[PDB]
Amino acid sequence: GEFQRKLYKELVKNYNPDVIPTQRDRPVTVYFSLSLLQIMDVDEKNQVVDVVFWLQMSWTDHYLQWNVSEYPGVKQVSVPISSLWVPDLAAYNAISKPEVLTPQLALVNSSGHVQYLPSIRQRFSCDVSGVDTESGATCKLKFGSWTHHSRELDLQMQEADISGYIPYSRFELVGVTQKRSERFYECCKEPYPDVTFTVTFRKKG
Amino acid sequence: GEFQRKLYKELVKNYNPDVIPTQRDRPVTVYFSLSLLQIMDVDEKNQVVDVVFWLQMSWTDHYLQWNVSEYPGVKQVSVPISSLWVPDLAAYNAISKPEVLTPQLALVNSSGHVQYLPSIRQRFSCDVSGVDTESGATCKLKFGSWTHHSRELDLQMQEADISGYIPYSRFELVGVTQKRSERFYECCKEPYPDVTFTVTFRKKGRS
Amino acid sequence: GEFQRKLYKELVKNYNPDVIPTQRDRPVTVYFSLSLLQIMDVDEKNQVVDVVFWLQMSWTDHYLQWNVSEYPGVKQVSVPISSLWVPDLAAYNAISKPEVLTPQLALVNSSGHVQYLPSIRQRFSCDVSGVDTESGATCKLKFGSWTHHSRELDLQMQEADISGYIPYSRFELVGVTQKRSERFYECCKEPYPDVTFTVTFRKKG
Amino acid sequence: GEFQRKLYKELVKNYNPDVIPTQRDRPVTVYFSLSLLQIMDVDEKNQVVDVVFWLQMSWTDHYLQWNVSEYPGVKQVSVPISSLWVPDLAAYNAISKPEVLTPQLALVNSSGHVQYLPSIRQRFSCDVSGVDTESGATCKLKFGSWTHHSRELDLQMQEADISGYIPYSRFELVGVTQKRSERFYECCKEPYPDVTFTVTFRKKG
Amino acid sequence: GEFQRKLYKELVKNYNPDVIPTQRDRPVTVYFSLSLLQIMDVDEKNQVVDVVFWLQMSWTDHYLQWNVSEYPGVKQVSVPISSLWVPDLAAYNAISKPEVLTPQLALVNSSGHVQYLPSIRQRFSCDVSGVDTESGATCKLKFGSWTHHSRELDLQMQEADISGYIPYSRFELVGVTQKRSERFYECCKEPYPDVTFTVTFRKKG
Ligand SMILES: CN1[C@@H](CC(=O)c2ccccc2)CCC[C@H]1C[C@H](O)c1ccccc1
Ligand SMILES: CN1[C@@H](CC(=O)c2ccccc2)CCC[C@H]1C[C@H](O)c1ccccc1
Ligand SMILES: CN1[C@@H](CC(=O)c2ccccc2)CCC[C@H]1C[C@H](O)c1ccccc1
Ligand SMILES: CN1[C@@H](CC(=O)c2ccccc2)CCC[C@H]1C[C@H](O)c1ccccc1
Ligand SMILES: CN1[C@@H](CC(=O)c2ccccc2)CCC[C@H]1C[C@H](O)c1ccccc1
Ligand SMILES: O=C1C[C@@H](CCc2ccccc2)CN1
Ligand SMILES: O=C1C[C@@H](CCc2ccccc2)CN1
Ligand SMILES: O=C1C[C@@H](CCc2ccccc2)CN1
Ligand SMILES: O=C1C[C@@H](CCc2ccccc2)CN1
Ligand SMILES: O=C1C[C@@H](CCc2ccccc2)CN1
Repeated sequence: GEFQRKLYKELVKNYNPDVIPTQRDRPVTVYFSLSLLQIMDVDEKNQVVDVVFWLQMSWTDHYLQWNVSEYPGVKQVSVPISSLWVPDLAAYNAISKPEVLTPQLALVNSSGHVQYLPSIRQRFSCDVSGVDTESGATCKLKFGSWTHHSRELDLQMQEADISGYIPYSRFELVGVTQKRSERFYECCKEPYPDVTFTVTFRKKG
Repeated sequence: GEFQRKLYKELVKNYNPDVIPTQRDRPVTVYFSLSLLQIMDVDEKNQVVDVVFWLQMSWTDHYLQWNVSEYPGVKQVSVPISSLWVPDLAAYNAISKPEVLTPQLALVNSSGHVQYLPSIRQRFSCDVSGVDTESGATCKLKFGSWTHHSRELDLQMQEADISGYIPYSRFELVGVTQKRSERFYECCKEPYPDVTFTVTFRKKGRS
Repeated sequence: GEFQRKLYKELVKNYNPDVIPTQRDRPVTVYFSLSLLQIMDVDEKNQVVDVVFWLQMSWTDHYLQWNVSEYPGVKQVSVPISSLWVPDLAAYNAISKPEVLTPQLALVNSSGHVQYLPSIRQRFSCDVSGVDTESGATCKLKFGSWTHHSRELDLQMQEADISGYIPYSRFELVGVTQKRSERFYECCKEPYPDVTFTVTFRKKG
Repeated sequence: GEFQRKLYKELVKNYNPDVIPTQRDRPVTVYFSLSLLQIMDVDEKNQVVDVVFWLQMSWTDHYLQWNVSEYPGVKQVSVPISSLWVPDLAAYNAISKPEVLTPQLALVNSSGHVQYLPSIRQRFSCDVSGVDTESGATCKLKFGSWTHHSRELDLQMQEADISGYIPYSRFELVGVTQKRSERFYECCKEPYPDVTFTVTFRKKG
Repeated sequence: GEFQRKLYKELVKNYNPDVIPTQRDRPVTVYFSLSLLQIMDVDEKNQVVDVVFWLQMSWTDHYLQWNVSEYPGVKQVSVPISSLWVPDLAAYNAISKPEVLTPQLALVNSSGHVQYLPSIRQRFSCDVSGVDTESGATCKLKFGSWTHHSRELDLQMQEADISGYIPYSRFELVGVTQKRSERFYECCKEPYPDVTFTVTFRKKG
């Protein structure tokens, strides 16, 4: 409506989507979780797993807040992600670019909270040779910021989700785990956090 | 015409295609139907169906109206979708990005009714293991707004179409049903609607 | 060309490539030719034919005309098509997006006659089951405006043209017929013309 | 550096990369050569050859000159090709879009001489049926302007050799020729020049 | 943050990403190294190797420097590579475009030192006919500037890395060397440096 129209004019004014929305040297906290939907394929030769998954990501951008009293009815807006700052999360062991399956929009509410929930297909490097054993194969999907350390971008995970995994796949899901690590590199004194999702699966029968 | 050109210059003036055209607390009603054109392939190993279908979407955008008496002769205009708000409808169970096959333009008439009618190829997760049986395989093509709840974007469904299904495919179309649902999610305050097209089909040569 | 450079500055000024250049209730006539160059492949399982063809499309855009006396020497110019209104021609039974193989330019002369001549590869739905028989397979390649009716866009066809068919294909091009129809739809008062190119072909072996 | 920065501000001023930089009725002479690097594959069923080649293209853009003593040290610059007018050269018998393998930058020196030297992968229509015979298969890769005739764009060849042909492929070169022609087409009163690279090759062994 | 935002406004104002940041008598030194992460596939028929690798590239762009006291808290910023000058490094023997697997961002600090660390998947021409043998197959991945000679772009290599190579690939990484070379072409007075990465590998047994 007219109030959203006006809201967009205001927020866009000096907004720079290339600048991480830190304030007073405090990190932007980014919440992150992966829901595995489908294992599409495994390449036992080239050691690759092909997966479809749902990412849940959220963080606050203080430059995107407003008073609902100034914009009655407007509690949250749908925004193209290209028009706002987004975490530069990399899939560490991807061997293909992500194919984003869903509209590239984020949800923003009046306290500046952003929710971005893409469904994604992507291939990853993985030792899939256990895929026929009862042990099964174990694949790690590792994500983290490519250019921001812990003190700029504080990546945290939220509860994992398996309810969405399709039941009719030829791969059975035996276990999925999530953990947050902080790793140090010779380059820098600050750590870089990453969230790793560990999937254990096997062929049915 | 010269009047159509004047009309673009006005309909552009304060229009933001990123903003859903709700008015006065009222949701935008979006009518939606799918017509199955062809089942291109089934992947029995990976559980995927590859379909070409024609979507009919229409809604009213009250910011896109004009008096015909001011712009005489202009009953309607064809507008690239990137110049107007369009519903962020997503295929919930798709495993590939949609490939839009037709010009990305929408028809808009003087009372702001918009019609966007793309043809699309896309692949969906589906249990196709029964494709070789008499009862066939059943696939749910489930669509809904990715970000807009019911009270902003009121998704309604209109009468389907089977008449466009190509007769020479190796897949016999045994039926297509469509239903609108609406649920609450634990995440959010407002309910969300979706329209699901259920397609049952089998290989003509299954025996 | 200095005069050419001035002509571009001037022509752009009030030009809107989204506006069909009808004038005085008259439809824009669009001449449409298709020259089949090569049948790349047939998929007998999925019922698809993969073709390379040359489209010739011309029409007059009255907003693109100029006085040659004002721009001496400038009789025709070569212009990116993205800067011009172009007919929204759809391939009705295509199952892939068109791959345009040639520079995306159109010729425009001083009376505003545009010629756009892309070479295109594209896959179409087709019953190719008879391809190995003596009768061969028949594929219809159907095109028409997606959003403009007859009184706005008058699609006219030109000579059938088989001369570009490569002679070393494994497919023998029996013949190519063509027809224009004005189809009515329940939705609308006005008909929408389409041109259909019917291609009959068979394996040389 | 600083002089180069100042040069850009001047050069960009009225520059239109959509406008062929002719002058005084005279064409823009464009030199062209092709050096074949590798035949990647042949498709005997669909009659296609997949090649990687090196184009050497050069021409004079008279709007891109400057006095070197006005910009001391600046004798040539690397410019993205999207900023420049470039010849609208097409591969007449390509069946795929060209895949440019190298940075899209052209060298431009102070008298307006432009060199653009892309390495390209591309598939062409070709009768490759004789590939396993002694005489081999002969493919013609034909290039020319898509929209400019002889009197606007004077395409000339320069000599090339086969030095860059990779020696460890499964194909050997039996013959290579490269020639410029000037033909009339049914459409136009003006001749259009082309350059054709004719390669004859066969499977080793 | 507010100071990062003011920093972007300031830099953008005069920055030109098309100008190489040389100064009179000083080339831009560019540091370069390749870490092989995985050999995805070898094509023994067409002579291609498909590899995933991490490039580390750095250089100083004096135009990107700022005074830290004018921008307290801001020691470094993440910048989209498309906003800055980047070395035009080409893969000499690549037969496909690079597929960049990581966010296209570089780290820039207050001295104007730019670090760009992309993960890349790319296919190269290589004689892999020895891959099943004892001595294995040897591939040269050759990189260097496509258009800048030594006195403009001083390409230099740094310490290599094998640590990242995946231990579960079917290919056993035997040896890896890197060398910086300087080559003259008949065309040009000035030499063009390249860094070449030599990989020896074999199928596991
Ligand atoms: C990019 N790198 C850190 C920075 C850094 O290393 C670095 C910084 C500056 C100079 C040299 C190296 C930032 C956080 C991500 C990390 C990624 C890891 O390297 C990596 C690279 C390639 C494959 C897997 C993992
Ligand atoms: C996106 N989601 C609702 C929003 C929401 O969940 C949500 C919102 C905010 C926070 C956390 C979750 C809105 C309506 C669509 C629905 C989609 C479905 O989840 C879904 C997820 C993954 C694959 C298929 C379908
Ligand atoms: C799009 N349609 C006409 C418009 C219209 O139908 C229509 C208009 C408004 C409302 C509902 C339907 C315009 C001319 C093209 C025609 C196309 C055909 O439907 C069609 C759709 C999908 C595959 C093949 C053919
Ligand atoms: C494009 N065409 C000429 C232009 C022209 O014909 C033309 C001009 C104006 C109107 C109608 C046709 C210019 C020079 C190249 C020539 C190309 C060849 O036809 C051709 C067509 C299809 C595939 C391969 C080659
Ligand atoms: C582009 N070329 C040099 C310049 C130059 O040759 C050249 C310059 C001017 C005119 C003619 C040729 C610059 C440094 C890179 C070198 C590339 C090599 O040729 C080459 C070409 C094709 C595949 C692999 C390698
Ligand atoms: O804004 C975004 C997009 C989202 C994509 C996740 C991803 C990126 C690259 C490779 C794999 C997955 C992360 N943040
Ligand atoms: O925003 C849009 C895109 C257009 C296409 C419909 C679609 C989207 C996603 C998956 C399948 C189909 C409708 N509205
Ligand atoms: O401006 C244009 C492009 C031309 C393309 C024809 C086409 C469209 C869609 C599918 C296949 C071919 C039509 N008008
Ligand atoms: O500016 C340019 C691009 C270069 C590409 C040549 C080409 C085009 C189309 C198919 C094959 C090769 C020519 N001039
Ligand atoms: O311009 C660039 C791109 C970036 C990546 C290097 C590269 C280019 C082409 C093929 C492989 C790798 C460095 N500089």
